[PDB]
Formats: sequence, C-alpha cells, structure tokens
Amino acid sequence: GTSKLKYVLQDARFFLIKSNNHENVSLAKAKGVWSTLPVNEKKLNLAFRSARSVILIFSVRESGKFQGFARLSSESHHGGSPIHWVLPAGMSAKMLGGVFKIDWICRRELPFTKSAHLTNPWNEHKPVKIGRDGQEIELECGTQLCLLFPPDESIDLYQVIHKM
Repeated sequence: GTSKLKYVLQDARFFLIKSNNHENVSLAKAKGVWSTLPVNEKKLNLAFRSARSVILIFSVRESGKFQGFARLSSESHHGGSPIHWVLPAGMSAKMLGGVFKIDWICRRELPFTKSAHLTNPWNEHKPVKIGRDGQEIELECGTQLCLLFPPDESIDLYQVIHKM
C-alpha cells in the first residue's frame, strides 16, 4: 503493498461521484474517461490545478457499494470521439461538460457496510457513502476510504506517480 498508493493519496483531494447506472462506470473503466455536469466540471478543474492528485471515488446508486476510484490525469476538454453514456432521460449530451481523462487506481468494489465508520466533515459528518454527485470528501476521510478498498493487483502505480 500500500506504500505507492499512500504516496499517490498524499495531500490529494477527493470527490464522491454518483452514477445512476453501471454502464457509465463500466464505460469509464474501459475508456479511462469521465464527464459530469458543468457545476461539478468547474470544481474538478479548479481542484486539478490545486492539488498533486484529484481522486474520484465512484458509487452506482442503489448498488450499496463503491465501484472503485481513479485519479484525474487532465482537466476537462471538448471534442473527440463522443462517449455513448446512458444519459438520465431528457438527457442531452450537450448538457454535459467536457471530458476528463482518468487513470484508475482500483477497479474493485467496496460495500458501504465496510465504510460505515467513516464520516465526511464536509457533508455534515454524514457517512461518506451519503452525498450528492460531486460532493468533496475531506482529506482524512477520503484517504481512509481509499485504503479500505481491496488492493487491485492489476494496476501498476509506477505510471501514475510519474504524472504527479
């Protein structure tokens, strides 16, 4: 192991990402991209310039779990291959903001039952599983949450350390 992981998380910022469906998280896992609404896009872009690592922790609504976490490797950008998200009905892809490139750090799941002892001071100390899409997670909460995930032996953090 967890040492390179701890190095990546040192002084990171953490954001809760809530997805309405598994297909979008699977797309993000396969393509290494994420997109969010502009209010969250601006917060993530500000954070990306401000911190060594900005970590997105993903949870699909009604799943009762986190599905993994990833590190921003770029600010948002527009143009390029349109990502075929499953949009929330109404659902203009034009309503989305730009595309963030992300490097996955752990693609394994963690059930909420394992994070019930972690509260997020930036969301009224509610359990860290609770929060709107884009909710920032305080440093210590976010670090301990990431350390709870089962190690993902498929990922080599040597590559993402060099991007810091």
